[PDB]
This record gives sequence, structure tokens and C-alpha cells, in this order.
Amino acid sequence: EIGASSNASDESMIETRCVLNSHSTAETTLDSFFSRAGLVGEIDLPLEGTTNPNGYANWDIDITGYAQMRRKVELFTYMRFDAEFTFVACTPTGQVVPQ
Amino acid sequence: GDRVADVIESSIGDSVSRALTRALPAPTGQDTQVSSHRLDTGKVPALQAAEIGASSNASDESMIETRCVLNSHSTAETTLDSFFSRAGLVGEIDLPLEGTTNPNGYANWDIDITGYAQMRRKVELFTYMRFDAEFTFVACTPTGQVVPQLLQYMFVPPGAPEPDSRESLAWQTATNPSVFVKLSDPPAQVSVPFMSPASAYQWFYDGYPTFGEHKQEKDLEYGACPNNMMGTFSVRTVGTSKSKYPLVIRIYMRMKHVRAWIPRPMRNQNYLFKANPNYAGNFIKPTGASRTAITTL
Amino acid sequence: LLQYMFVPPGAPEPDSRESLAWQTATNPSVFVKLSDPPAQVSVPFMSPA
Amino acid sequence: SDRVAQLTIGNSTITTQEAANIIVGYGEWPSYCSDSDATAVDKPTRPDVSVNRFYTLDTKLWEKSSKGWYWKFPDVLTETGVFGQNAQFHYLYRSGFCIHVQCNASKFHQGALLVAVLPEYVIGSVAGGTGTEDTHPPYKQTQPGADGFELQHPYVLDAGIPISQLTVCPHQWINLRTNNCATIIVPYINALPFDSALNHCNFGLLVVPISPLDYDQGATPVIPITITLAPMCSEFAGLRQAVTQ
Amino acid sequence: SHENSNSATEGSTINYTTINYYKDSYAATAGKQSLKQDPDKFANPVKDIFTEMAAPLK
Amino acid sequence: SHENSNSATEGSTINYTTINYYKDSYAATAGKQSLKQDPDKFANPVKDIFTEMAAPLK
Amino acid sequence: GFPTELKPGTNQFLTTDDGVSAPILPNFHPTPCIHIPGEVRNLLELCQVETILEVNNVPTNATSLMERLRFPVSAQAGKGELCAVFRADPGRSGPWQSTLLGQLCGYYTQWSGSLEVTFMFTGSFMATGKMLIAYTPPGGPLPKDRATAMLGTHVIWDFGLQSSVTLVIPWISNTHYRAHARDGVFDYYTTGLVSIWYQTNYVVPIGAPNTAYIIALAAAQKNFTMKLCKDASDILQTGTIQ
Amino acid sequence: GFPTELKPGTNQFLTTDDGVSAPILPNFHPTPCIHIPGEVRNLLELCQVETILEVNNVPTNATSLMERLRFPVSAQAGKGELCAVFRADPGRSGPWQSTLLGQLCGYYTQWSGSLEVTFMFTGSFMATGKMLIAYTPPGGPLPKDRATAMLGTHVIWDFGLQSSVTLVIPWISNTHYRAHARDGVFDYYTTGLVSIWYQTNYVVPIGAPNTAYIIALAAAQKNFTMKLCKDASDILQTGTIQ
Amino acid sequence: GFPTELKPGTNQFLTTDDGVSAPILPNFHPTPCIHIPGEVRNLLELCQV
Ligand SMILES: CCCCCCCCCCCCC/C=C/[C@H](O)[C@H](N)CO
Ligand SMILES: CCCCCCCCCCCCC/C=C/[C@H](O)[C@H](N)CO
Repeated sequence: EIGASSNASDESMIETRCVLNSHSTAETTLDSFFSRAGLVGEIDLPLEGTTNPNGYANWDIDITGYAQMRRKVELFTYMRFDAEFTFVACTPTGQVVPQ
Repeated sequence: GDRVADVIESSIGDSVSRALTRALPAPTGQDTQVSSHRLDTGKVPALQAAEIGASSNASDESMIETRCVLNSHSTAETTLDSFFSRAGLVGEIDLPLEGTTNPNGYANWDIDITGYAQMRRKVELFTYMRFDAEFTFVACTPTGQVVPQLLQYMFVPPGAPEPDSRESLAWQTATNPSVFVKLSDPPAQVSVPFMSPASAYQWFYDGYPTFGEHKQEKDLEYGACPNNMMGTFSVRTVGTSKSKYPLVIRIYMRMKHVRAWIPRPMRNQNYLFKANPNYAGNFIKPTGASRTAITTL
Repeated sequence: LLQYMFVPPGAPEPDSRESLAWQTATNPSVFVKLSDPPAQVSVPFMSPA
Repeated sequence: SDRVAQLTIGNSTITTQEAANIIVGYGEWPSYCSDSDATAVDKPTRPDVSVNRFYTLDTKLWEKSSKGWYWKFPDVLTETGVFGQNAQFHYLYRSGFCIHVQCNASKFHQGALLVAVLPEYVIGSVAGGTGTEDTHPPYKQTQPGADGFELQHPYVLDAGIPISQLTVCPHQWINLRTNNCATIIVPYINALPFDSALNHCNFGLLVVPISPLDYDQGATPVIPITITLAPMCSEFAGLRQAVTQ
Repeated sequence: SHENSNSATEGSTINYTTINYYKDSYAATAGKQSLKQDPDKFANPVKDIFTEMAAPLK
Repeated sequence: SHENSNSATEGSTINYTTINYYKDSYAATAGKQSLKQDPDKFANPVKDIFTEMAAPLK
Repeated sequence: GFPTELKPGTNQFLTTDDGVSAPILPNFHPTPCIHIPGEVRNLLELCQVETILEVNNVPTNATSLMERLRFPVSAQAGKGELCAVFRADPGRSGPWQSTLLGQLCGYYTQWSGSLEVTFMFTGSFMATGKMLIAYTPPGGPLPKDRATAMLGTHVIWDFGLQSSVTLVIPWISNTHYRAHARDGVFDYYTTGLVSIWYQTNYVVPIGAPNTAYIIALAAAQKNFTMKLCKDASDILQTGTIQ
Repeated sequence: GFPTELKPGTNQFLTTDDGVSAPILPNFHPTPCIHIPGEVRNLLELCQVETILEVNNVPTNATSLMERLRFPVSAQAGKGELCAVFRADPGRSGPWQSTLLGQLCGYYTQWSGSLEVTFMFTGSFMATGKMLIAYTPPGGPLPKDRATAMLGTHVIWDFGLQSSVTLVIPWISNTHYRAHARDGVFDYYTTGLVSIWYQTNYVVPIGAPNTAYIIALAAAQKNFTMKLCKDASDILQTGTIQ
Repeated sequence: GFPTELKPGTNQFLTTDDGVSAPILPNFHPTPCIHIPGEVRNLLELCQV
């Protein structure tokens, strides 16, 4: 009822041996969890169409467009970080062209 | 509190391993010392006893008359790194335009190095190994030409959602590591750590993973080690439509930082199945070559 | 795309383009493209004498 | 001396007069698990004298056309005495072993036996003769029990591995001209500090006659082979109810 | 030169010389090992060792 | 090695080791953090702390 | 002028690669950081917080989704009857998916450590009783009765002025780490079972309700650790989020 | 900004090249290593272990594969008869292919060192005899009789309470290393021959068997060394391993 | 990460160029050199005969 996690340990409930635990906690840090790249936006530049018919597009920068990144980032309420953006461009068939 | 003599003087709890042998440095081969004739009774180094299980320890100096040779031949090339840190083919992934194997432009390859005999025979000389890895991805068309195509490789650890199509949502790779590379570029090369829940990979596992009745359907569990299941390797052609070129991908693995335990006899039969030491029963062949008679060459 | 392989004496010589010796588990090999600069490797002194 | 020996542990004793020394597996004695290597938190049990004793399992007949046999550990003991009870009641297990093989004949008999210990001895199948069938060994072949199992292709050891190289493993010879017993001491061999005693088998014991038995008509034709073994430094953990298999 | 200690050969008796450019230690080169052997552990694993000049069985 | 002090983690208690080639400090690598935790701030945020061995309510 | 030789691995984009990139804005200085309370430095801080465990994950309709958060106790015939069972895998499908510890462990393949479960009784002040809570180590089947279930790790719970009890699930395993198992042959890293049996009865006087509910809370201990970060199994998007 | 000039050898993939590669998983720490017995640090440790040598590699059918592991001795006419011959090349096709030393030397082109062969007698306790075991240095043909064979390196073996004898094959060569020879003109690195001749007879009393078998074991000495690692000659795969 | 600018003269093969190349065989040690008489160190030695 108090709102505190129970603090009974192994040594107080069962008969235990001595274990020299040397398992690192380095991989669960915020950098280790978040410093991985993921998709956040797509821009389409078709030859004919109604979406971007003129050969140019404007994309408002927001990272709530894709679930994989959004669920990870919304575990918290406030964040302060630096960013690293990467732009991968290809045709719909995936080939690379001199443009 | 210990009060009885059999508990006070007890040897229970000794956790240290008594070692009868110790390691000594040996950068070069052993030298030869000068020897002379010997004519006496009671001291015979030629006669041995192979029943004990120990290799015979008669040397050159005890059997024939020898000169002094200052041996300076290095032993550096037979180390585990020198023997194993060489790349070799371990898997092929085929991405045809039309076909029944990979018709959708994507493929999943479960990572295991028992698919090719050259690497498998070398790695199965031992029972346990602990090492780091270096993977290289060489991609080309069946005619061998290089074409302007963009590919994506993804590493899928066990428990992650496997992609089911070329437009699957798993390709957002928010957490999985991935590589975007073009065929015109040099091959992709990445370094992979030791990932086992145990202290070593074991290539032989005499057991089953679960309890229960061991009937016919629940029989393939023999030899199946869950600790060597390291996930899946997924490939695809980046794009919403179908690709223009059929592609073949070959994966090459190079070990490093190696440690090995418990050597075992080398295989002398042809391999049949993966993770399965079965051999063709009706076609057993000798280990070596044969000759007409024992008294002739 | 080409492959060069160094075959020391005693190793199995390849007999066809689809031979199994091209797995190069122990032999050194070079994968290179014609569009690339020429391949260059260094070789030691290999004589028994 | 060296040809005479006496092994005593627990409430049992083995004497011999034609010994050939004692082989210590990989030059290491069995030992307990240390605090820096243990991973489970509960206190393990060490029953001591009630499990560390010599168990005699069974007797096999050596003939002129015998091919060989193998035994799996600790499957031979999973159902014998207090050790079997502890192995059934507990989840984890850790121990070494001391193996003694008895085989005696007269001075007019001849023949040789190779006694070896091969860890993780996975048994392969004949794959249906031609090799296009994906078969797996049945229960009586993978886990024969305390009664052992007979080799079908001793030249390959039922795994496609040559017997001429089996001497890289800890081994002894039983040559009737010289000795009549063999002793190999095996420490704990595994990549885990503790493992199941029922699902996992650590090693296998091989007895293959390399030189055929031969004697003149009139001498005794019944030459038995006996296996005796004793667990060493046994530990158990993870206590629950008993499970049959 | 501050990096993680996460190679496969950490907690080992022998030391290597290697080259690394990243913060993870398993990305380095293979390097040079140390030349030590223990042949007796396989060749002469007996309890009571005997001299060459005598008879192994007496 | 004279650069601006304009990373996101300036004015923080913990220090990193990073590699930079530019004059702006936010272009550097992620580096290695320090391993410190305060689990009580979420697990035991009570006013008067009580020992394990006693009854929380008496 | 300085001779160099390009190595394999050039021109590739590795998503997890730690590198340096050119800054778009020169001499830009950010807004100063004021003191904001409740700062997180490690996920293990969040893994040690009690959250409700859904032992009763039978109901599925919206009008009855809310009673998955507790399960009942009532007066019985005094023969050691069974109340509930559940497994001890935090990152596996089942009851543990409702916990923050389970959701976070869904992001990591390998875990290691001991867990804890706390049960809170919400009956009337005038109700008494005793219960037996058992943990069965891996390898054994589900206990058939209380006499068989006592042979594992267990605690006897007595209702009183203290509403809660703690059952500690010790780390009993053969490996140092457990990979994430699932249906099929990979269950060799199973953790074990927890079952709750009646010890005496649920006795209530005249004038108090006959049925009471129990709420269970789950967390991890101070030796818990995770490893090998991966993507989570469930994707919360069906089409285009827009 | 720093001027560089690319040299020949860029963009190539050399399989034996020792290099650095980008790590996929950051801050990953492996499972700790417990003490596992029987650790190997050098192949020369394994090259010094006795394994059975197949001097009698005549039979080929499955029903008779097992007597390639030994060869017989029996009573003769007392005229210095011949028992068996074999060559001394470990990495060459022949008897040595059944040994671990031979299999490992199949991976290396050049070797150097002295070898050893141990013969174990498995007759009855009541059987006696003597044998002459000769090594013929390179350059000479096969000896025609015992009188010619004694002129090489030899040992006289006497049966007794010690079942075994050791024949040491000394390193007698003109080069420091021997490349692997085979059929044709490359046999200039031949090693020599070993032949076993009767010295007196195989005498047995009444009531003991007339034929006895001999087992031979092979290894290398402490000055043995290998060089120039290569792929092995035999490939143990006919189709696709699957 | 380290910015570089390629200069004229890249990707060319100059036959007389003194350079470094990747070794095919790691940890390979050659046959020791015994004393052989009549060693030449300079062509001017041969020009004076
Ligand atoms: C020539 C350079 C072109 C690349 C431009 C990339 C600049 C990106 C602007 C900063 C992005 C800040 C990260 C996200 C901040 C806000 O929280 C999100 N919009 C959330 O909606
Ligand atoms: C974006 C990176 C893609 C490249 C992914 C390569 C990762 C390879 C996973 C680790 C491989 C471990 C080596 C072999 C381990 C096991 O023993 C084998 N599966 C044996 O079957």
C-alpha cells in the first residue's frame, strides 16, 4: 500500500551460496539503447503523379511517423539529444542512377 | 561450527584444480645433443609399455649416435590463430528473377557453419571453441558481372520478428543492425562478437533440449544444441517493385581470438546432413589408400 | 568479377569452374573487379633450401 | 611397486595385481565448482560418502567375433542407489568419475582391448544405407542405459570417425599378456558449471577388441568383461519432486 | 585509447598485441600469440611419472 | 584541439570519452558513459525509510 | 601525397556504427539545461519497479478487460485445492507481457537474474486464511497436488495486518544467461512454474463478503541484467501512421 | 583536407588479410569463461600423441575393414624371412593416412623432424621371439634380404615382460625442410623405407595359439615442425550437404 | 571520419614504385640461410674482373 517495491532479498528467504557476479550493466544505458539508426521518413519523387508532380518536396521534420522509432522514443516524456541523419536514395526498382 | 574430527579434517570444498602438467615456452624446435655408445645392463630406454596409455619417450640421443644440431625452426605457424584465421565459404543465397526458391526478392539464411566441408572438417577437429568472427558479402550476377543494384542486409537475433515479405515493416531496423550497400562497391565486412549463452560453442551435443516421451516425431531433438542457434541473416533488394537483375550472394567467414578444448578424431566419411553426423552405411570406405600386398610397395 | 587463388604444391588443383576447391578454406585467394586498380600482393621466400 | 594397486573410496575397495598405472584425464583431478564460476544462487548439496562409492553395473562376454560396446554417463547410474535418487530429485548435476574395467584370462589366452573415454560422443545413423534418408538413432541406441549397447560399425565408431585416432582421448589398453585391468580418472568436462543429469550425457565409454581373442580347444571359453565406476565430488541443485525421465 | 574490454580472449593467461580503431575490443586484429605448449597433458597423462631409462612396468 | 563547448551533455555530472575532428563539439562520437544508478528514486520514494527485517506498517 | 590503400568495407552504411559527421550549423550553442526531476540513466532502474502482473489473462472482451488485473479466493472444502498457475519467463508471451519488466526485456534476447512477485490481499478486515505459493525448478512437470508442489521452493502466506507477501524466484539455471525461448524445440531454457494452493481455508464470519480478490505485482532483483539488444516482437502499426 | 594518393591494391578482398572491421553490436560483453579442461594452444601438442598406423592396408570390404589395424606373426623356417614394409612419409598417401599426425600434416606443405614408431605385441604370455626392424635412408632401393637390411639403422626387438619397443626414424635429409612429394619426378624428397625381418623365430609351446598379431603406433618427436599452411587434398563432400 | 582529398596520381601502377603490399601468408618464417661462398653486393665488383 505504501507504494514502495518490496525489498526482501535472496539471503533472507532461502539458503543461498556465494556467487561472484561479474555481469556488466553497460549495454542498458541510454546511448546503448538509443544510438541505433532507424527509418523516420520517406519522400517520393515520381515522374507523373499527384503527390510530388513538380520534382520537389517539403517534409516537416517529426519522428512520430513510424512505429518502431515512436514506441522507443515515447517511453519517456522529455529528451535532450543530438542527431545524425542519413539519406539513402534509389529508384523504385532499387537501381542507382546518375542524378 | 565444526566440532567432529571428520568434519574438521574434511577435504570437501576444494575448488582448485590440481594440475599435473604446466605450460613451458617453446619458440623454436628442440636442439639435439651429442651422444655416444653405451654398453650396460639394467638401463634400457628402447623398451616401453604401450598399455599404460602414454607416448613412448625414447629420444634420438638414447638410440643412435647423434651430432649436435642447433635447431632454430619456428613453431609460430601452427598456432590456433595461424591455423583458423583464414576466410572460407560458408553460405550462398540465391535471388532469381523467376523461380520457386526465393521468388519474392528476399531470403532468410539461418547462420550455421556446418554447410560446407572445407570449413566443417577444420572446425570439427575440436569440441568447444570460443572466438570472434569476420563476415564478408560478395555479390554478383550468375554471369559474374557487377550491376548498379542496392541491397540491404539485416541481422535478426533470436526472438526478433522475421520479415515475411519485401514490404514487411521489420525493415525499419529501429534496433536490429543493418547494412545498406551497392554491388558496385567493395564487399561489405563486419565484425561479430562471441554470442553464446555458454562459455563456448560446442559442435557436438549428446542430449535433447526438453523432457517428455521420445517418440518418432520428437526424435530430431537429438544433437540439437539451442546455444548454437544464433539467429537469421536476411537479405532483400531495396525497392517497392521487382528488381531487374538476378543476384547471388556468397558469405565468407574468418575466425579470430580463438580458444579450443577437447580435440577429437577427424571425419573420414562423406557428409550428408547439417548438424547430423550420419554417414552412408552401405558405402563405407577406408581412411587411406590401399595396396596389393603388405611386402611390396 | 574474377577470383585468383594461390595453390601450394600438394593442394588439390581445380578441375572445373564449379570445382569444390574454390571454397578456399585454407588457400589464400583474391576477389577483385576489372574496374578496380590491379591487385597487388607480397610473397615471401618459400624454398626448402 | 606399480603392477599392484588398491583403490578405496567410500565403503568399497578394489584390489588388483596386474595394474598398468592410473591415467588422469587431461592431467586434472576432479574438483568442486568455485564461487567465481558458479551461477545459480541456491546452496547445492554434497552428499559425500553415500554417493562416492564403487558401483558394479554389469558383465559382458568376450568372444572371437565380438565387435565392441559403449556406455553413456551418467545414464548408467541415473537409476542406481542414492546417486540415482539424488539425480532424479534434483535439476542440476556436477561430478567426475573413476572407471575400472575388469577382464582376466590365463597365460595361454591372447587378445587386446582398447578402453577410451570420448566426450560428447554423439552416435550417428547409417542414414538408410544409400544415404538419402534423414534418420536419427532411436532411444535404445542413443541412451542404452546400464545394459550398454553393441557397435554395428566399429571401424567408424557409428559416427564416421576412424578408430585409429581414438588414442588422442584418455585411454588404456587391456593386453592379456601384460595386464588384466584399466583405470581412467575423468574430471568434470562441460562448458557449463552445472547441467542436467537426465537430458545431457557428458561422455561415452568405448571398449573395442582390436586383437581378436584366441585360445586352444580345451581352455576356458567364457571370458567376461566387467565395468566398475565411482562418482567423485558430486554436487546437486534445484530440488523439486522426482521425475522418471 | 579508452575502449571496452569485450574481446573473446579476455580473462586469459596470454597477452596479444593488436590494433584497434573502435571502442569495442573485438574489432581488433588477430595479432601475435605467445608460444607456450603443454604436450604432457595429452602425451603423458599418468599419475606417477617414470624416467626414460627404466622399465615402465616393473 | 580548441573547439566549441556545444554538445547536448555539457553542464552534466558525468564525463564521456569521445573523438572529434571539427570545431563543434556535437559532431563527436557517442563514446562511453559512466555506470551510475539511483534505483531508489523510483523504487523506494518514501519519506521515512524502513529496514528490511521489520514490518513496514506497525 | 600520402599513399593509402582502400580496404574492404568502404562506402557502406552500418546503422549501429559510431562515427563522426559534419555539423550543419557552425558555432551553434544550445539552450542551457535547467534541473528537471526524475532523470533516468539506466534501464535497470526502471526494471526494479513493481507493476501489476496479469495472472488472469482469460477474458478478452472490452466489457470485461478489467478483471484480468486480479483473481479471486473463496471458501473451499479444505482439501488443498489449486488456485492458479503461471510461468516465470518475463520476455515470453503470457502473463508477463503486462509488466514494464516484461516489455523492456522484450527488447533484449538474453537475461539473467532473480525475479520477485508480490501479492496483495484485498478482502475484508474480518477475513483470514493461509495459502501455499510454490516455485517448481526447470525440468519438472506441473505438480498434480499440494503434497507434490511443496517439494519445490515455497513460502507459506498468512493473512494479517500486513496485506502483502513476497515470493522470490531464485536464479536457478545451468547457463549464465538465458536466451529467449518459444514454442518448439527451443524451450530448453525454460524457467519453471508458479502455482498457488490453499493451505487451510478462506474463513469469513457472518456479515462479510464470501469472495475476495488478489492483486499480483512483479519486478526484478538487484542482480538482474539484460543483453544483446534487438527489435521488439510486436509492431504497433497496421497501415500508414498519418 | 589532408591530401592522399590511392595506391595499387585498393578495393580488393584478400582472404588471409588481417584487418579491422566495424563492430555490429556496441558495448556488447560476452559470457564469462569458466575453466574447461584440455585446452589446446598449438597443433604440435596433438602431433606428439601415438595413434594406430595402418601398415596392413590391403583389405577394402566392410566385413574385413578391421584387420587393417594389425598384422600377424607366426612360426617360420628360421631363414630371416620378411614380414612387412612401408614408407616413412607422413603426409603422403599410404599407411600414414590413418594417423592424426598424418592428417594434420596433410594441411601443411613442408615438414621437418624425426618420427617414432611403437610396436605392441599381443601374443600369449608363453610365446617368445626376436625381430629385426630396419630403416633404410633415402636413395637406396628396397633391401632384398636381412643381411642387406642390417646395413641401415635398425633395432633388435626381444619379446618379454615389456610388450612394446620403439623404433626412432631419425631426421636424415639434405634440406632443412621436405616439401610434399608424390608420384612422378617430385620424389627427390623421399624419406626411406621400414622393413621388419625375423631374427630367430616365433616359438610357442604346446597349448598356445600359432598366430599372433602386432599393433603399430606412430607419432612425431619434439623437433618436429610444419610450415606453409594449405588446404587438404581430400574433400569429404560429393553434392550439397543439407 | 577524418577528411581527406584525393590528389592526382591515384589508381596508377608505376613499375619502379617502392611500396607496401599485403602479405598472403601470415606468420610464415623462411628457411634459415647457411653460409654460401661468393656473395655479390654490388655490380662494380663484377666490373673489375
Ligand atoms: C543540409 C542538411 C539537411 C538535413 C536536415 C536535418 C535537420 C533535422 C532538424 C532537427 C531534428 C530534431 C530531431 C527531432 C525534434 C522534434 O522533437 C521532432 N520534430 C519531434 O516531432
Ligand atoms: C548487418 C550485419 C549482418 C551480418 C550478420 C552476421 C552475424 C553472424 C552471427 C554470429 C555467428 C556466430 C558464428 C557461428 C556460431 C554457431 O556456432 C554456428 N551457428 C554453428 O552452427
